[PDB]
Amino acid sequence: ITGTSTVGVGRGVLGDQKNINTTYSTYYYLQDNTRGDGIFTYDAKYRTTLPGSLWADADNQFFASYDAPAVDAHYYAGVTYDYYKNVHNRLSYDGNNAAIRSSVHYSQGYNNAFWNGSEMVYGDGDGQTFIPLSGGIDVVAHELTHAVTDYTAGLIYQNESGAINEAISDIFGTLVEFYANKNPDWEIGEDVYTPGISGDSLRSMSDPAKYGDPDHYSKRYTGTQDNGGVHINSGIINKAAYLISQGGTHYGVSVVGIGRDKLGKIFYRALTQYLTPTSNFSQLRAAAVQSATDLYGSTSQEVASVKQAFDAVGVK
Ligand SMILES: CC(C)C[C@H](N[C@@H](CCc1ccccc1)C(=O)O)C(=O)N[C@@H](Cc1c[nH]c2ccccc12)C(=O)O
Ligand SMILES: [Ca+2]
Ligand SMILES: [Ca+2]
Ligand SMILES: [Ca+2]
Ligand SMILES: [Ca+2]
Ligand SMILES: [Zn+2]
Repeated sequence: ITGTSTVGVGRGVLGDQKNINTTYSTYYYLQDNTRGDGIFTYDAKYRTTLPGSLWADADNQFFASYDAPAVDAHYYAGVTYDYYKNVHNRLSYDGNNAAIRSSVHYSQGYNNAFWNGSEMVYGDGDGQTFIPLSGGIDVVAHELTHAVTDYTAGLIYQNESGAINEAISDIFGTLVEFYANKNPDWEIGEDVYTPGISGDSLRSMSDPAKYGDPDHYSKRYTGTQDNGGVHINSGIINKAAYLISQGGTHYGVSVVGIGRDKLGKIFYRALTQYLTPTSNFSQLRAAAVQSATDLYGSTSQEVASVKQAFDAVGVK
């Protein structure tokens, strides 16, 4: 759309009030012109046909309960752009300020969200397993980081390379959650998952085993489901990345933490310089040690904490 950039106010999935960047041209659109080539949010109207319609509002006020998932997807996609730009110097997911598209209200009671190769897509949840999935900032950034991986390492979505694909989306989803300072933790999907039960979440980085996922390489899943367990085996990498950041003794191996800024920037470098579409866990260990070397020196503590974390998880 061509029009005048302006600012609206809305309420998100969790009832919080926020200002969002809109574009005025007879209606007010969910089009944000201030970031790259724009951030566009679309109404999928409970269908499965994408993208849907670009979101149009009469008065630039987004307080209807139908509005909520659109306010959050549009807002959080903004924060995520800002994290990659400000922290890593990356302009959009392609590095060239590509436009960022999301659709909300996809299907009926659809308990998932995904990146389809061109766009992000958010279910509303059935009301009991989930509530509308864009209400989670770690969920939004997990999704946007899949676009980042696609343009860079290209990690094939199956077996080990797939699980590394998933861990990368969890890791940067959490770093965006700490970036925004929005009640941040080392869990995934907590703000949106099971509104009935308090204190849980989809996956844990700090203790994957809490939900039954492997936290050590010998406990790797080897069958066939979940594309060879891409959402399962990512537990092993998630635990490594948690240890590098925070520190700890895990299966009797001790790791000093080097914190979350260095974590992200060892991972971002591994991702953009060293990883390839078929990389396995033990190539991720080489890439991460090589990154930390580049950045901090061969006999840094940073290099040493990377080696310990991967030993602690049985990866090499
Ligand atoms: C970040 C998370 C909130 C949503 C996230 N969405 C997935 C994309 C999943 C997808 C793939 C193909 C076709 C449709 C959907 C991803 O980005 O890897 C996920 O981890 N999905 C898992 C876990 C999950 C989502 N919905 C579920 C329903 C029940 C139990 C677990 C789940 C899954 O697809 O397995
Ligand atoms: Ca309105
Ligand atoms: Ca949180
Ligand atoms: Ca979280
Ligand atoms: Ca819950
Ligand atoms: Zn994913």
